[PDB]
Amino acid sequence: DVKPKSVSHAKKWSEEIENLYRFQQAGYRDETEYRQVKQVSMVDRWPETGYVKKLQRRDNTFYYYNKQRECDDKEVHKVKIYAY
Amino acid sequence: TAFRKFYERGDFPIALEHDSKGNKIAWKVEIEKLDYHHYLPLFFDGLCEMTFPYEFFARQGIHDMLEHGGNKILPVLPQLIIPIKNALNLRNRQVICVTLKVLQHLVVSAEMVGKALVPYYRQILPVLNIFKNNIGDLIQETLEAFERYGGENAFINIKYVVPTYESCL
Repeated sequence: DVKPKSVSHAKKWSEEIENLYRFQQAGYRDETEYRQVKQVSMVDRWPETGYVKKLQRRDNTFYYYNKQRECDDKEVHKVKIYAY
Repeated sequence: TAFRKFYERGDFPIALEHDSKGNKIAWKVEIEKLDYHHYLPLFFDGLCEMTFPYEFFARQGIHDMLEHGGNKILPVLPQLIIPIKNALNLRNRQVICVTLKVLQHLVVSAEMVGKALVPYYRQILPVLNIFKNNIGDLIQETLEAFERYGGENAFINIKYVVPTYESCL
């Protein structure tokens, strides 16, 4: 029941925005909700880039994410940024 | 010893060098840029460390990250409860004192951390009964910090787990 206070939308891409994109693609606000919802030891990330590699969705299917950036410039504005 | 593996790993974000001029630690990376979801729990996993090189970089590491974490600390609080519990459950007096000072720092490091800690009192507070009376007064001082920054539900939840607790302020 640690929940964010407020939500804004991204305006330029970032490493943070990329990982937020990948969490929200799989249906989680961020790693805080994803670890709340799922029993998580580690979040599997790419070695060189740190980006999220795979996520188990709410229906227990999995999303896989590319080593390189996936959030194109058109999508940046749709990523939600949550403050705690 | 997940910290011992973290230590001297590649991702370890502190430079392993000692400058004569003090006991500051040199960060290879800026604290602001670290993913606290990954780093802060690893540093808290060092609360169990007592051997010389490790314990220093664990404690000073926790100190700086809490002092400069800001709004990065609250979203990570759930991931710290197991490391806090494990350190305290060693029933080592020195690990418990270091952890208590850290818990004091935790609940003042950022807004709402103290309140968000209340649901976990029953997971971390029990050991302190053994040592409830210098560790006794540090437990008392820590519990007052918890209650002071814990919101309206803090005392009742401190008392459920610490029946002998009492505090005016």
